[PDB]
Amino acid sequence: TKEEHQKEVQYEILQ
Amino acid sequence: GKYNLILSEYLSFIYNSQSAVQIPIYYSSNSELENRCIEFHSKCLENSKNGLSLKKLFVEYSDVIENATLLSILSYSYDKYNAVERKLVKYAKGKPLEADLTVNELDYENNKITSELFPTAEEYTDLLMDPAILTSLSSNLNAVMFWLEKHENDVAEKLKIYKRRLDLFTIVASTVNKYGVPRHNAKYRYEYEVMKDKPYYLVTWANSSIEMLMSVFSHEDYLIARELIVLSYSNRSTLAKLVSSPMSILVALVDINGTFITNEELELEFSNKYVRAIVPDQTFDELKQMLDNMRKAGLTDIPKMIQDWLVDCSIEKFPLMAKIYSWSFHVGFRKQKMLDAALDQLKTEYTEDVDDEMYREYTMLIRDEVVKMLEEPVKHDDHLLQDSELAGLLSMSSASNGESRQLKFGRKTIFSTKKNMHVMDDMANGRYTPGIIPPVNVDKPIPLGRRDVPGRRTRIIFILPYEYFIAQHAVVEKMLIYAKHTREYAEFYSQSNQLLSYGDVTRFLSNNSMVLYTDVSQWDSSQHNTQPFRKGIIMGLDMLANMTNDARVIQTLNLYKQTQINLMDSYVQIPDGNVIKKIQYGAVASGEKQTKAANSIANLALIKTVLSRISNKYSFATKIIRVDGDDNYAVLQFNTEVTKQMVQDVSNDVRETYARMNTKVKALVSTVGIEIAKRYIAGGKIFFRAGINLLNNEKKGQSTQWDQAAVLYSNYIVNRLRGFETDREFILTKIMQMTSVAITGSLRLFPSERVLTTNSTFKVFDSEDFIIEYGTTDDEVYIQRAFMSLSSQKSGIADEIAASSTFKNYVSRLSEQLLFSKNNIVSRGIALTEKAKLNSYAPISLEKRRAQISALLTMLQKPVTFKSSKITINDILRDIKPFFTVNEAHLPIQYQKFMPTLPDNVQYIIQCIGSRTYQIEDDGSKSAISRLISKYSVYKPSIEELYKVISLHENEIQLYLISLGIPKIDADTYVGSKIYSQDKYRILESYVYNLLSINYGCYQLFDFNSPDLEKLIRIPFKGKIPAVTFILHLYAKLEVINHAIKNGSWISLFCNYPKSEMIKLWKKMWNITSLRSPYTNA
Amino acid sequence: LVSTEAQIQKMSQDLQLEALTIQSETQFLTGINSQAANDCFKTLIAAMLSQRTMSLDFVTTNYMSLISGMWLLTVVPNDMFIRESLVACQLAIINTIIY
Amino acid sequence: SNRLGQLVDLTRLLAYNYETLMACITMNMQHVQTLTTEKLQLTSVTSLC
Amino acid sequence: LVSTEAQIQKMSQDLQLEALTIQSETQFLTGINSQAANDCFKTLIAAMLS
Amino acid sequence: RNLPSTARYIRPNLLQDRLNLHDNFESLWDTITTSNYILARSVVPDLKELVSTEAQIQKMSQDLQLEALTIQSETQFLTGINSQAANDCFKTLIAAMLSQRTMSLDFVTTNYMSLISGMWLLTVVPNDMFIRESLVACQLAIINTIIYPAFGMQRMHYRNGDPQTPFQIAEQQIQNFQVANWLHFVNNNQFRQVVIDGVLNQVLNDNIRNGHVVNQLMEALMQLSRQQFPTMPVDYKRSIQRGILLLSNRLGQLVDLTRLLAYNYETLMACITMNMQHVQTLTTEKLQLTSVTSLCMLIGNATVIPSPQTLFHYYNVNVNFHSNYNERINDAVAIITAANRLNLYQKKMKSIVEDFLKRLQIFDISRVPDDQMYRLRDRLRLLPVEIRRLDIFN
Amino acid sequence: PAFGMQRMHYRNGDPQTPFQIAEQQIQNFQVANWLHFVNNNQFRQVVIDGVLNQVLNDNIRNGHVVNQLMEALMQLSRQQFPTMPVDYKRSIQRGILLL
RNA sequence: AUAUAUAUAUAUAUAUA
RNA sequence: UAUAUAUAUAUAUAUAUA
Ligand SMILES: Nc1nc2c(ncn2[C@@H]2O[C@H](COP(=O)(O)OP(=O)(O)OP(=O)(O)O)[C@@H](O)[C@H]2O)c(=O)[nH]1
Ligand SMILES: O=c1ccn([C@@H]2O[C@H](COP(=O)(O)OP(=O)(O)OP(=O)(O)O)[C@@H](O)[C@H]2O)c(=O)[nH]1
Repeated sequence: TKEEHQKEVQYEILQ
Repeated sequence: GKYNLILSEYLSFIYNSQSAVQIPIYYSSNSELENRCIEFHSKCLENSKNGLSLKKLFVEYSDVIENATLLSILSYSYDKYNAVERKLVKYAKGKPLEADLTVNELDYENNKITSELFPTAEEYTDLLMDPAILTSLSSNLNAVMFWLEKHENDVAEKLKIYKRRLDLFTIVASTVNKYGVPRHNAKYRYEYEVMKDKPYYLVTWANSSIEMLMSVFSHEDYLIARELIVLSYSNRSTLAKLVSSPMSILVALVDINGTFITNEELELEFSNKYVRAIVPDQTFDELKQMLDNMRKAGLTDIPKMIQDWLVDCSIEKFPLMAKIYSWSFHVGFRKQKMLDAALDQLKTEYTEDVDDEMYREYTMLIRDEVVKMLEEPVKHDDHLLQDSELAGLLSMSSASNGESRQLKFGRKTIFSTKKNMHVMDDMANGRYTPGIIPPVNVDKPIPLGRRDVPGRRTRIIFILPYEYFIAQHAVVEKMLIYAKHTREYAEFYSQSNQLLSYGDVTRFLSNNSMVLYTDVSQWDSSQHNTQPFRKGIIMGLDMLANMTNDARVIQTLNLYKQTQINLMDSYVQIPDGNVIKKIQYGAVASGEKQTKAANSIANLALIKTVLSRISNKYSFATKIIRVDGDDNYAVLQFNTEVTKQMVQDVSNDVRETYARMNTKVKALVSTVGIEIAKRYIAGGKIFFRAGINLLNNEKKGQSTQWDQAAVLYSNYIVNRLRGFETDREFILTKIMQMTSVAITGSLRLFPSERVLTTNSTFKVFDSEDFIIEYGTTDDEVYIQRAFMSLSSQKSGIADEIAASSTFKNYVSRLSEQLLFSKNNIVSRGIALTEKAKLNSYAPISLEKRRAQISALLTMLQKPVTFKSSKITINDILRDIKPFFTVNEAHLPIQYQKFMPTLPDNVQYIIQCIGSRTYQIEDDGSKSAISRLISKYSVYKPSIEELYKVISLHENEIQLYLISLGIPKIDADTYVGSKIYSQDKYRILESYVYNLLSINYGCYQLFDFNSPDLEKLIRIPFKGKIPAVTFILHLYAKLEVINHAIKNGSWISLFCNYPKSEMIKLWKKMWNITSLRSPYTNA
Repeated sequence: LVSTEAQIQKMSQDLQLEALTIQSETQFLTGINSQAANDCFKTLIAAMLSQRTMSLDFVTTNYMSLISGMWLLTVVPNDMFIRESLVACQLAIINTIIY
Repeated sequence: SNRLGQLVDLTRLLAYNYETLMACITMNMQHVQTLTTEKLQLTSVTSLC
Repeated sequence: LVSTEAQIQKMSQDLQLEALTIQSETQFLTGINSQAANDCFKTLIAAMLS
Repeated sequence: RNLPSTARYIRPNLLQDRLNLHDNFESLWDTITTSNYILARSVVPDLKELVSTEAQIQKMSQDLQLEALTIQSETQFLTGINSQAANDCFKTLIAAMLSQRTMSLDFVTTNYMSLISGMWLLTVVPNDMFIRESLVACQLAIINTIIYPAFGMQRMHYRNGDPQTPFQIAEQQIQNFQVANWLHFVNNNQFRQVVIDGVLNQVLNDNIRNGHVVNQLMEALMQLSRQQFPTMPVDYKRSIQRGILLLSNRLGQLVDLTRLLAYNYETLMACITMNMQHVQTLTTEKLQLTSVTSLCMLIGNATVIPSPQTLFHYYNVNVNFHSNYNERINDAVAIITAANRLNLYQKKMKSIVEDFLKRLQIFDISRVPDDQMYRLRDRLRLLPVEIRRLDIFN
Repeated sequence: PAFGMQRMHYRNGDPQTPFQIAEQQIQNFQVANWLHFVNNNQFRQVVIDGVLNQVLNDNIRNGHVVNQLMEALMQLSRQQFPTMPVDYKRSIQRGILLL
């Protein structure tokens, strides 16, 4: 599994 | 030469008897050394006639061995029984492979004993297992055992190549020896009486296995060839697709560091962009299920290689993953029965609950594309649509028709199926209607044919009647012209080089972009192709019947509409047992003229709709939609950077929306690379398929062994450039058996290196790989004229048919329809086209080629004495060659390599002078008559006929031009301006640019106009004699590359070609052809 | 509703995006289906009943999605949209159509 | 602009299906800026017009 | 441009008798045909009348 | 989304380089701007929609009146007009300006088209950026071929190492006005150092952003094709009066190419954060002068402009490198200061600068000696340590 | 190039067509009299027999416009072409004389 | 006693009582 | 004092592709 994108990880700290 | 040394050790291996002798035959260009060659060849025939040796004779005639070149080697072998099995038990050490039975879903495709798979003798069809190559298994086992004794004593590195090609031979030899080597007939067809006890698929297994173990070089190759040789004995069906499965997924994992690119007008640039590879978690769950289907199939050394690569995901080790995908297609073809291939293809599930709101937009987008392709050649009444009956018939493909008809041509009656031979019969008996096309319905259905793919399930194909070609030729020839001027259809990106054509994939790839490549599971027999594809085209010919005004452009456009009404319901005629089964099949017909020009319409107009429905959720901006039949991609450029969720939610919205039109698909998206054709863009480096079966053909051909030995080598050089290294000592061993010819009983004739590698009709293999070498030495240009003298042969079948009352009634009915005049320079010019068109018939071209080779045997058993002063290509280069001065020069490595699978001696040329930037078009000028005839009439004359016209009178050129259909004021503006006089110097110069090839198997990859090849080539310039200037800068640019491939070093030429030798060569370049040039030497 | 086969053939022949001066991209007419017009009716009432701030999304290289943006701003009240998109749609209309 | 007569008739509908659905609202309709926004595509607005 | 089909036969049987070959008095150019003069005469008139 | 009131972010310390690594550190500046030359080369957008070079060489043969085929090695005008070297010259002209990596021209003197199109580099790119042993041999080759055989004067008696460039001499020795107004712009074309938004970046002149400098050039070399060439033959005139007119016919496209390069260099200049400095480097990234001819007469009508997710990535990597550079200074000055103040007289500070050249990803340890590593400590020892590290050592 | 003037910078979308901007910039009289006819060649909307149809200009039905063009195409052929080389002058003067 | 459709590139070969 | 113009020959076989 690759490292997650920086965009999808920082909507997840919000959500 | 190296090939002659492999010859004299192949004779000492296969004939280990004291009764055996070898007689070399020699020839020379010298008249003195020819009489040295006649006396030597005579004495070795008298001394070896009665038991006298040759060691006392080779010293006495050592003036001819070291100076003249070898012509052939005669072989005396008084061996009654083939000694294959006597030396097979030496290698038959291992345990024999027992076949498995639970691995296939059918019965005939399982590996059972043929006595149990076919109960009696009469129902034995070998066409499931037949290799259809003109070699045998008994000759293949002698080609490996010759190699396994030459390389027995080896050094510590080359031993491990020999050792890995031996433990893989004990798997083969201990299975063949258990049942015995099968004995073939003289037609290389394995009969039933020999395959009674042998297991079925033993010949096509051991032929595909021997091809593998002559490619095992490294230990990464041995683990693949160990787990494919053992498994391809068990499952002939599933194995080729399970290994070749994840390469469609694995192309999306590698990052892009520096990639190639092609700009809009197709030319090559280099880009440096860094794009991440973004794959969701549902790709690594779809890859684990592709690696568990490879573990249930038994193989365990391949997914250990892939799972040791998934932790890297790097382009440095991707040549290992492209090797695994390419070794999968070498297991052999998947041939199955004609009934089970159709009835599994013609079975499909339609549904009336399809979204009809999406079809009325899909029908309209086909309508607005057919009108868009023919709005210009119909509003202006074009010269080819007005002659659709003739331009479809005069240029008629002669491959096959549906049925076998008893054709009678004068006296000699023949059973033929060729398509232009059916036209000649029906135009003679009057049963040929021009405007009526026959209905393919429940009465008179469509016959079937098959095409076999090395890894895919056996597909069917449709053979329509010839009246469905004349109706569809003129309209679809106007749709291929628009497909070469549109950026979407993939007839545009179709060049010689592969970096230029498939390099527009990586133009819009960035980190805000998403590429989308989808392959429909079957493009034929889809729901969206039966009704909404025909009725979109029939509507497009209603709006085009209002564009024009003629009674003849409407009538050809009411025939191309009538072939779509008749194909909306269709029936296929497939027999089984004794019953004939008529299956209804209203879908698209792969096999029309329409099958590629309307698979680029119906798939562009489909994906223009499925890209519209996914824009309700993600707002993007599409950049290119390239479509090639089924295989298409479409780049989408977004607003944000593409993340792991926009990739997953587009792949779930293109797959589901395609399912709303009842089209079953898998939809793959990536940001780095696709798999559009079998050519794979991965990480900014194009990777190819590299699977061509050497020792297995899909069907038996119309060719002999001397031509099938050329396609064994031509399938090897393509296999080597694409990254599958087969041993050259095995390919050369397989040419010494195919080019074998048996003169009498117990006497075989073997040609030397100079008969096979020379540039003539009888060419098999090049001396050193990847390059053409025109031999300028006097012993090699002299034998080229000896081979160019017997290439003109006549076949008795084609001259018994050309003088019949039927073939003359076809030319006179075709010459009357074309020209409204009397002239015989076209009737003698049309009849020379259909005599040339009848070479597609099998016993005509076989009696051409067998009269080439049986006349070569009279030339090879004797020293050649044929002296002729013909100007050849190899005689032009004898006059240029002494004026070259070489000097060693250093040249750095500047440009980047774009294909990593290339060999080292080719990749060093690309890294120094660069991959090709643009396709060079230097074909001179077409003559001004052929722009005047091809614009009015649809008759395209040969350039040896337009020179015959010019040399006629002034008043006989004008009669010829008015004959074709040209008006009077146009021919009298031609003839009166005396531009027929200027066209003598444009026909004769059109044979110069035709001569030497900058394209080949290998020469397409390099950049010939590079500023690093123009630095080494230093030729002074002369303003006049333009023809000589081209052939100097082309032969100089080829001589440096032909040196830099063989030795890895660069040389720099200097050709101070004098003015007195240019004008001698200017008339040699104009006198290659057999027509009257005004300037000759003597 | 108006049939999709009708409105697209009037919209793709009045715009004529294929015969434009730019040929660096394949231009066709996107998103004029009967599922988005049925979805913009649901969103534009339910994000207005429950006071949930809508947000705009588009590509500014086409203008047929931007001319119809003028109808969106004149009916849906401007305090509904999140301000950094209401700006980036009003500025996108002004710098390419109005000014 | 040529679609005027069928677009006066859309906002009469878009503000009537809002007007009588708002009568079935018992909770207070307070208006503040929320964190997560329901995204609206302008390619889906050029379909409704 | 235009004439009937039989007049081509009527002009071929006397062409060798009456040598009139440069009566048309034009300098030829590549890309010049009479099927485009007949075409451009029709797409200049019929694009004006409609 | 609009972030709530309780969302915080970590501000990275982007303050310009405190070692002055361009000052006497000649080998470390060679590979700290090779690193910024490769990164800027992967961002500058690549030319799509060029004029096809088959339809451009075959129009360049109808104009020069050469029977020159597509495959003939025409070393006088038509060599090396590729398209791979058209995007390449666009990239190594933009990305060499963004990293201040000095180029080095490579050409052949007997190729008169690479000297006509070589007159366009010096009127756009400031001549303090080409290396001087290759700028002088290109300015002299233009003078002794195209300009001094125009007015018939003596060919230039130029000696090696003369402290005036051959355009700086031939504006005094020449008498014309249109080709001494252009030839004064070349001698006085320089980057203008302005500190904008905290960083120092070197903008171009405003007459190169407009493209008006080409209108100072195609007014100059239009007049140069009107001269008689008295000392030269008839054929040497009509060879290069035809060659200099291939470029004056492209005045429409060259005034659009100077606006494209100067705009593609503007918006990429905004995305950098390290203080760019104009100091001559050791190793020069070579620019073939044939590639400028492949750019001047192969482009047309198609604007390329960098899409902002390659500006937001070229910016987010010049913050991540510039904040890794600054928080490795502060991790190393905090050890050097806290070792001298703790009186560690028996410890040598080679190892704690060897870590500093190692955590910076681009340098290598097996190249730098023990004299370019102790001289570096002598600069780090004089810096003031960070406040969060000073209040915790005190 | 016939008059040796500098070739015009014609930007995209200028409101003046480049014959309407080259009758002001040219200083001849006979090729500035043909460029005035092309800039003011218009249909003349007259109603005839109750049917409004657009008759041509009266000089075009006569043929006199060709005697305005070939009077202007002759002065342009007797010019020197000062900037351009001689073979470019020979390539037009061979082609402008076939007309 | 004898079955192999269509298109696109590429290469080889051929024209004659 | 003067150094011409112009982009899709045909047929069969062979391989790559659809
Ligand atoms: N006779 C014959 N020999 C072949 C054939 N194909 C290959 N060979 C050669 O013959 C050798 C094997 O022996 P056989 O095939 O039995 O040929 P042979 O020695 O002439 O014996 P016979 O076939 O009985 O005439 C191989 O090494 C091949 O070089 C074939 O079709 N017929
Ligand atoms: O010999 C051929 C091969 C292909 N075709 C045409 O090309 C189309 C696409 O050819 P594909 O090989 O892509 O078809 P497919 O999608 O059915 O393949 P699989 O996924 O099952 O592997 C076919 O459906 C047919 O129209 C031919 O007409 N002839």
